[PDB]
Amino acid sequence: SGFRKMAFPSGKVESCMVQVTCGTTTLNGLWLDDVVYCPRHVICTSEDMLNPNYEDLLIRKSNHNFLVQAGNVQLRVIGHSMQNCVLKLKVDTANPKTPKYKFVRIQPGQTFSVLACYNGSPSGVYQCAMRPNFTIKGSFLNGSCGSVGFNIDYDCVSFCYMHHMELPTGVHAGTDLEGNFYGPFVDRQTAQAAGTDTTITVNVLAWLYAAVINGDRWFLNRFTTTLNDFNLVAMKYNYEPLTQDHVDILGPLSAQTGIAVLDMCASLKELLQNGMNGRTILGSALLEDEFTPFDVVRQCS
Amino acid sequence: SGFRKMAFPSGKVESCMVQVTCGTTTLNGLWLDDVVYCPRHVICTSEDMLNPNYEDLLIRKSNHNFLVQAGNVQLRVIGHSMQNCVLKLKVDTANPKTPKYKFVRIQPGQTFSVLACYNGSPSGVYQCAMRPNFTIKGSFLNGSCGSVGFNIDYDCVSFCYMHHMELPTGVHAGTDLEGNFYGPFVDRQTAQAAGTDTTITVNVLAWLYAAVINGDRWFLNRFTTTLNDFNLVAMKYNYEPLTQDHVDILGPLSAQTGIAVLDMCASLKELLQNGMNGRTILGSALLEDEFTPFDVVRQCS
Ligand SMILES: Cn1cnc(Cn2c(=O)nc(Nc3cc4cn(C)nc4cc3Cl)n(Cc3cc(F)c(F)cc3F)c2=O)n1
Ligand SMILES: Cn1cnc(Cn2c(=O)nc(Nc3cc4cn(C)nc4cc3Cl)n(Cc3cc(F)c(F)cc3F)c2=O)n1
Repeated sequence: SGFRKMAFPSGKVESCMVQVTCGTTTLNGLWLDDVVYCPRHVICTSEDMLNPNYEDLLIRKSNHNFLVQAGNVQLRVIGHSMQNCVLKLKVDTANPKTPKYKFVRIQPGQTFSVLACYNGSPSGVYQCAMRPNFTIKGSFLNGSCGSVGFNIDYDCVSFCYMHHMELPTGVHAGTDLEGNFYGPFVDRQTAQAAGTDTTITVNVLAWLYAAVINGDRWFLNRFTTTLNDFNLVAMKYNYEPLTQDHVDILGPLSAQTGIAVLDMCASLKELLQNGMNGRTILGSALLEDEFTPFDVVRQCS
Repeated sequence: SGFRKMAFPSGKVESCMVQVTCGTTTLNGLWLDDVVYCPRHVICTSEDMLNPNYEDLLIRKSNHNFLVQAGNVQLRVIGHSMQNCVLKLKVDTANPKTPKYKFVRIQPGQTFSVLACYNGSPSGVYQCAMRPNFTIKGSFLNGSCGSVGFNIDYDCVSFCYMHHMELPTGVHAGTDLEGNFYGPFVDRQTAQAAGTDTTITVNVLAWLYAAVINGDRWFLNRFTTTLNDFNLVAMKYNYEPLTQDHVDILGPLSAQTGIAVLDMCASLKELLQNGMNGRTILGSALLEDEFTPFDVVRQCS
């Protein structure tokens, strides 16, 4: 029993993390087969970072301008190119610990594990959700640029996030491994605001099911609600509207607990309207929205 | 910026995890050099688990009764012994991925990373604190017996926890890697209750400092309190009493933020007395006590 924010074991990704230095600018890269992937921001000098023209900056470089270090061993760069906001450095050595992998883009509301890294050295691991506004509420300091986020299915690592920058609100923004930003951001050292966010309703409901599976039932009630009547309440509390396709995804959890989705919605409607009255759900005093239905099924039984 | 429950990268430990089977009973083991460490409970048949005499059970076994599997390769057992509640199986192959390691026992209030594992296969990673009552609020299902908890300093893995059992309240109990239980528990399949718990005051204060470092300041105030006047409030709210040695450990955080420890205590005293009034601290609506001062310094700047 128990329910915790839990990341995937990070070993498969740790073995791929390298340091990339261009002049005096340094950050983390991802070494898969004979290619290192990293934020193209590394080719900026201090005076290029505010308003870079990356095509200009890159044509002015050659392979020998890139220092790649996999622990103590220097990897020799033998080719370089740009794909959107990621730099690809072809190296002379294929990574012998390359896992089976994919580059997948995730949807808002989905979760992934972040391996925070500094100077090519992994530092910590934790779960994150892609917010509806395409930021993530991570934990990152200077030097974390190029840290990656991922999910692991069986033996295959699905890379979904490369960390670029911190926004002024303290939330974090990045790209997929094709270099395409999540959300309306650009890789410049200028202050950029996130759009308005909203709460991921299906995740909250999934978490309430996790709570019932784990014995918290004080919030249940005899009432049911209609899909449209719940959505009137959701709109008032900045929860995203609930659809039948979402009622569908909650099917297995509704079956395990024997609590109808629309019944669980009546509980959520009451919690939103009344608060929690000094009690807790799975050790939290607010409604948690960063667990997917899959996270619940993976962790409960 | 940001503050998250964050585990150590688990790769060094993943490479040590094996499956140990004795007859039909199976669980996880820890393979370091040419020794596998695992809960001695594995030598119990279904009918031995309620009231085992382990010395009896073990003398009735030979090396060939133990099946150890490191992934696909079977490790040959060439010796076996008991140390308290852990079995040590000497194998014919030294683990080529043995990290630099120590066996250390931790104190209540301290944190460690748990690598949850099933059938010798790592499943997830998350942070845990040793509660004052020597349980941990983990996330474990059937088959997790033998999962380990650890901290990593530089390159050295300090193993501090081997998971044994789940108590009826849903909390988890285990031993250090010498087989000595944390808390008043025994490795029998009988229902055992945890003693009364209490809140880890210095961790709450450390977390409030983390919040100030990260820009939550609404809970600060112009007041100070005396060490004894705070402790009268702490005793009323089941917080453990605060000592000068604890004021001392919070020194660096008090210096970074410029907020005196006893000033921060006046904030905590108010929060305990008034609640939080609909606001949050670092995304939580209750006072978090599972971050040590070291966890805060490791993650903030
Ligand atoms: C506080 N924080 C939270 N997350 C981050 C991530 N992050 C980072 O690690 N580094 C950045 N700028 C650099 C400065 C360098 C100085 N040297 C010697 N080398 C450096 C490398 C970088 Cl990458 N930035 C800022 C930033 C990085 C970008 F990739 C980008 F497109 C715009 C930006 F403003 C950063 O956010 N820091
Ligand atoms: C729900 N939960 C949360 N944590 C745990 C940990 N845990 C476990 O994984 N297994 C246990 N009993 C076994 C049954 C087996 C059946 N087969 C085929 N093999 C088995 C191996 C075990 Cl170890 N237990 C119970 C338990 C394990 C002990 F080590 C102990 F000393 C007393 C106990 F009651 C368990 O708690 N399950």
